[PDB]
Amino acid sequence: SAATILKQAIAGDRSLVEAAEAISQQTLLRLACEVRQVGDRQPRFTATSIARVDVAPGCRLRFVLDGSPEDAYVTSEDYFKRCCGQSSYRGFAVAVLTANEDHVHSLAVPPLVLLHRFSLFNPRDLLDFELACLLMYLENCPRSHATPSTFAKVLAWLGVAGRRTSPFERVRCLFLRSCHWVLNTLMFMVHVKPFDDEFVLPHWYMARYLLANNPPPVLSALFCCVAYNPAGIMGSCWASEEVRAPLVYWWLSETPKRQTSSLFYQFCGSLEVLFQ
Amino acid sequence: SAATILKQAIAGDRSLVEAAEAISQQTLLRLACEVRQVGDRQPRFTATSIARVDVAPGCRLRFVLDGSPEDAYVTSEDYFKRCCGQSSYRGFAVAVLTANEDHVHSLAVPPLVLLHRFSLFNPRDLLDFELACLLMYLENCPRSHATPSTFAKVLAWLGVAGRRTSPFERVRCLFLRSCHWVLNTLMFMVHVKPFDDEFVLPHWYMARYLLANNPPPVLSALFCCVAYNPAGIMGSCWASEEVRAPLVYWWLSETPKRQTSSLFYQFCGSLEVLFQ
Amino acid sequence: SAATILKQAIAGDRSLVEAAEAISQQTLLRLACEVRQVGDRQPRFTATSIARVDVAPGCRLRFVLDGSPEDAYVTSEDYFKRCCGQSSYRGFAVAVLTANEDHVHSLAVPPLVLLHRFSLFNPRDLLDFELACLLMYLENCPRSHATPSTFAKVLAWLGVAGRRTSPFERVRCLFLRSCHWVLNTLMFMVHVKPFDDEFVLPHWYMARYLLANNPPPVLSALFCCVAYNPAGIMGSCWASEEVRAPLVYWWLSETPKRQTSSLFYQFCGSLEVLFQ
Amino acid sequence: SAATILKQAIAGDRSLVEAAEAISQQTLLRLACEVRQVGDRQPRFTATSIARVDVAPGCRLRFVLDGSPEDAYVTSEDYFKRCCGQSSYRGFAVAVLTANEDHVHSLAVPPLVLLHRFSLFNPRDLLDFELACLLMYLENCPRSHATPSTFAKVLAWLGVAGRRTSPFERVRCLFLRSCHWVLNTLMFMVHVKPFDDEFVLPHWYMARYLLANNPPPVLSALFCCVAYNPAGIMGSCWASEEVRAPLVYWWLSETPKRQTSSLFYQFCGSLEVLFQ
Amino acid sequence: AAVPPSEAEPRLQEALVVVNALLPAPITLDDALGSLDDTRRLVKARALARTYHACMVNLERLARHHTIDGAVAAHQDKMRRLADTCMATILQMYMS
Amino acid sequence: AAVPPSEAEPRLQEALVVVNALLPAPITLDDALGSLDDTRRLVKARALARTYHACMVNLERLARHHTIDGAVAAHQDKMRRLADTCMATILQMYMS
Amino acid sequence: AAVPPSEAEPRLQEALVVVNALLPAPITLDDALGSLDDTRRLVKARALARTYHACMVNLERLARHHTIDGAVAAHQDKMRRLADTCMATILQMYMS
Amino acid sequence: AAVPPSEAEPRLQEALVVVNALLPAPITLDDALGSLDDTRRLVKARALARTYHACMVNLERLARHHTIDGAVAAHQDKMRRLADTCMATILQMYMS
Ligand SMILES: [Cl-]
Ligand SMILES: [Cl-]
Ligand SMILES: [Cl-]
Ligand SMILES: [Cl-]
Repeated sequence: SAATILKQAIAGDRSLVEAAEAISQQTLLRLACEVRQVGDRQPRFTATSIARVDVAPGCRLRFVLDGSPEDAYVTSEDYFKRCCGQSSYRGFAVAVLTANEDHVHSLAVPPLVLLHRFSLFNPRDLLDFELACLLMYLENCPRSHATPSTFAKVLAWLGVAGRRTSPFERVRCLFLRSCHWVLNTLMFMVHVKPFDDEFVLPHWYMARYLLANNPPPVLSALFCCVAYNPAGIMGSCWASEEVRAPLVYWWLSETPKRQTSSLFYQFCGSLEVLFQ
Repeated sequence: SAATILKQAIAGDRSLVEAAEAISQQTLLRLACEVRQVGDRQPRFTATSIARVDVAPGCRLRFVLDGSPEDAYVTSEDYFKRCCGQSSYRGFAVAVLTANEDHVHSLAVPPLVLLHRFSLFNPRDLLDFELACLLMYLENCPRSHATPSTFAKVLAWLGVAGRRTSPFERVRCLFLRSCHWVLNTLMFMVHVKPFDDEFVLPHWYMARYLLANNPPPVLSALFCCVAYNPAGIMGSCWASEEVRAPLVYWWLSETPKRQTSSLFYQFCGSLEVLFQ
Repeated sequence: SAATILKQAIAGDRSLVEAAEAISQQTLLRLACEVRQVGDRQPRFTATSIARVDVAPGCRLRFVLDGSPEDAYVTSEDYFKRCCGQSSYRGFAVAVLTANEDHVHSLAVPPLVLLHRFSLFNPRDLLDFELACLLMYLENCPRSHATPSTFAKVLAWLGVAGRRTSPFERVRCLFLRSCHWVLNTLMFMVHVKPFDDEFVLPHWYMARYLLANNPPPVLSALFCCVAYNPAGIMGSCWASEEVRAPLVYWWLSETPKRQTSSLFYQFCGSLEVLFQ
Repeated sequence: SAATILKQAIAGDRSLVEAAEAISQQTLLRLACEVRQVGDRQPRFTATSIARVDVAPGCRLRFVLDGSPEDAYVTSEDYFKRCCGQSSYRGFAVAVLTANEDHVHSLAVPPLVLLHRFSLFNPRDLLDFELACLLMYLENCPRSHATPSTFAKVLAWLGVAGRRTSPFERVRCLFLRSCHWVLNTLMFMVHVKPFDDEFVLPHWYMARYLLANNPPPVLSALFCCVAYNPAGIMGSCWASEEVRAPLVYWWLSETPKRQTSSLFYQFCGSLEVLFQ
Repeated sequence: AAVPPSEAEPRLQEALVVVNALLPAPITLDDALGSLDDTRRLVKARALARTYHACMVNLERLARHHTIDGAVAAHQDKMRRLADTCMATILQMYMS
Repeated sequence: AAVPPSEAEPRLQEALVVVNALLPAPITLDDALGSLDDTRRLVKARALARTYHACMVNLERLARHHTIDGAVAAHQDKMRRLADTCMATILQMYMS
Repeated sequence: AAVPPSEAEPRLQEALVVVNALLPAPITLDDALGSLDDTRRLVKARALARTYHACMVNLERLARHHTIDGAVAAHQDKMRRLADTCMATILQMYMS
Repeated sequence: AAVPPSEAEPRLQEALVVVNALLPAPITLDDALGSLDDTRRLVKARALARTYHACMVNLERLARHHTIDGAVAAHQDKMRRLADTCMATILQMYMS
């Protein structure tokens, strides 16, 4: 596989940093949801918590929560404090995928394999919380809110968040590119020119054309306690029982959970080499 | 041990890649079986699920399942979907061994050591599922199906599967060579010239001659909820209680299980070295 | 991040050893307490066990335990033996932080993140036990014992302990610098010139001035079974429920606990490299 | 610490291999015992199983088991098969130490630290089983069997076992040197010249002289379901409750028990390095 | 066999090392390279999905704007055949 | 494709290696570098906390030691404004 | 004792690294090398198993095709002794 | 800022690596070096334990083989003082 990276770097005249970035850019997080559980009772997976997103004058995120009046915004900071103060709140569940695995109405990941793709995210600060909140919002965003104004505000905020983030902050970068994949695919699905067509999920690009109107079964066949928005344009993978049953089974398992903040192995230390 | 590899590479005039391949080729998977468990009830280990194997015109595997009519084939894809859709289905259990450990009617691995050789395989795609299915079939194949026609079809399919696989796909390679060991030993045991006599399990080569007819006890002594084919030529290791009790005990243990897809440690990442 | 170390080493003309030490010096242990649990009953976390500390002629630590007469000292060795002989004694719980996270009346670490910062310390020898005892004493030390005499004795003992310690004894070094952070901050909080003002916790330096008398809410907002000294000058982080509930929840969890003595990964062994 | 190895290699004019061997030779296994447990009932730790040891004409070990007639020997192979066939048999428990930690009537390892020194050994073959049996025998050997004849037979067998073993068989080497430490210390304790006085445990060398007859308390103070031989010369560490309670607690609390065969981390594989 | 330091002096080299995984666990390098290859093939396949869509729009235009006159039917047959060809090529790429 | 040893002889290099983490788990290099940066900014900010404290002491001195005479009120206004300026700068650093 | 960068400038080297285990866990290099050695000895031992088999076929031929005539008994003794020799050599290799 | 391969061609180096821990887990290099140092100090201290033992044997010989004659008492005092000196030195090494 290193010989493949070398061949790709030379063939495209891309530095090794650029060649590695093209490979890592194929990964994203999907199925973002808040986990709530009272003791050992039945857990709840909610992806509908944020109904609307807006950007404050000082480029800070503000939200309209599910069930709240249309123009009753809460700062992302106040929502972060409220969640941290809830004893039932366990963080966000997310599934790690490669772009080729998202097949629009299904995931090309068998349910027993998907079990091993989930991780639990406990936001370390406000920016982490905002990124998880934004990913979840974008995946569940209905047609009514998928507008040029929303797209412009989201991109501007992602631009500011991106400038604050270094490529060595691997988890923040993962959430940031996941937002870019979901955002650009959402724009494409509502027949709006994406900001970056390289960030339209590849099977979604095909599905918009192939499933447009009364598709033949042969084309539809290529694509096929959990609260998600049924009108969410980017959330159609949630409909699959082969997606929801592994999420619940992953949660219920007594085996310790992988932490999203630990997805990227790191070592920093001294190396001493002794030889004759 | 690295000095041993160096000595072997020079002595045989084999490149380091060839010397390493000769060492890794000594490893194989055995005791392939499907695991089914309803909640926390008694588990079931089935190695008899596939009664017959045939290759389709487009070199895809098709199976006659146990209990189904003689010529009632199911595609490997339909059997993969059926298993993925079964809530009781847990994947395949396999035991990792070196070729010198398979002693025909026993394994030269103490039961408490064998406990640590099992891993659970959750096929990542169709090819993975077909490989596990084929290994399990070959181990349980009776005399009636151990024919030149079956041998030719199996080799042709393995050839196509092999060309699709790179040596960096460690797990696929492991299942592929396991099929070659079981296939060539099976051919040898039915007195048919193997395709590759280097792939006849070494103790099986000795046992066919030494245990041919009314062997003396001194020669027999060298070799000695689980459904397996009692008429399976390559499945004689299954008869041993020192093989079946560790499989069941391994499954019931509350300690997390090793995933077959994780048998080969991998790291890919950046290395930065700072020195004065 | 290695390019950042290189830039810092050059810009400050600090060797790589000095540049790495400046980075590692930002880490410390806080919330030191003794853990006692009789079987599976309610655990007890005690940070008040040591009322007074004194240095013996041969520079060995002596303690006046809580509830004992004012001048009734026990040797650190006798207290180590007593704890080792108590069946309910489980060692010391400590939380690992960076200096920027200690916000005086709170920790800038969300409760679900703090859960992953605790480790259990089982002193390997007397010096280890003395260091954990001293850290806990300093964090809970009231105004009455925060005197120049106590400061001089503590610094002299830390100097002797420091000379006995190598920078490769990572855990001992961690406890030693944690004592220096808590000691120098304590001196600063009682309006006594610290021995090293670089070891005054940075938010504590700000809080002493900003919260001096009737602070405005806007300034107070920047800072906000468990027995701790409520009169302990350096123990104000203990008052927060977002500190104590994670400690108890971390303890009660069935997931195996991280050992403080294992915080720093180590490998020592042979490396053989074979190539053509 | 690598600078220490370099200084030691140069100062003693010892190769790096010799310098590393002197360091690793300080480690040994102690407290060897067989573990038996019927389901989840009370476990049994037995170090008394082998009453006598003898070497067969073909230099194979034979044993007189506890409770069997004085001259009723069983081959090591027959005892290995009997143990492998017992469903209650769990293998051998052993504690890893450095030579300076064995203080004759106590171990200089606190009970909560000792908990983390135990590992479970499941002999991989006959030689592994014989080594564990021999270590356990030597630790529990009474005065009556600590004779020149026994010493000669044990050394001759260890010599043959040593010639069969390479230094990269880390676990076999660990059991072999543990036998040499226990054997040479045993000879010294019965006032017989050891084969190698460098293999007399250092605190035992001091204790034989200092505790010879009516020792003063000040000298005695330097040294202080489990079946062990109370007349076992090398087994005096077993008398301590600070040794036995951690063994039992480790058996009932340590969820993923460390395997003695995995004590020495190993990696073998390909390394690819890409750079500009 | 051992060469003493007096004959071959040992060397000690020291460094600070920083190691970071490229990909989030449990994603392997093979997984991400396979995804990059699939994505590049699917980006090329956009031409086929666009062509299929143009055929389907032409079929809708023919049905909305409109016997012994076979002209409309001849146009519909041409669009149906080209869409079938696009569909066949897409299916071959998906079902390899 | 393989090059045999007879054409390109393999080399074997051996060493003793010692590896030690710089930081206690789960603290990352980014966490400790971020802390070093925050600490350096907060060490510089000590000047602001000291200046605010000076204003507050001056306000206490003015209130303790003491109408158509606006002198004391003019001094109090100056100290209140400078303390507000220090407070605003500290808040901007904390709430970025 | 520390050498500042101004006297010995630090160097930073960067690479992308790919590491892959050769063998499936928990199989060790010693296990696989021991298996390769056993297999090579057992491949050589095929000659002994084949010779033993030839003796046994000759014994069957002698018993099927057939006293003061000791010819058959003399042939059977020769085949029994050679098979015993083969058997003894195989047992020595297995039971070392 | 990125340098393309056309300006600085990448290099790929490949090797087979074998890594083995020197010590059994959880024993650290510091633990084993500390043990080697303690053992070397205790091997030197054998002289003190042997001297103490000689004083104790001399005391037994004096008591077994035997007033205004203080000769035996003078010998016992000398042996008791030397044993005390040995004991004091051993205790200082143990209780540092
Ligand atoms: Cl990050
Ligand atoms: Cl693979
Ligand atoms: Cl340490
Ligand atoms: Cl070994």
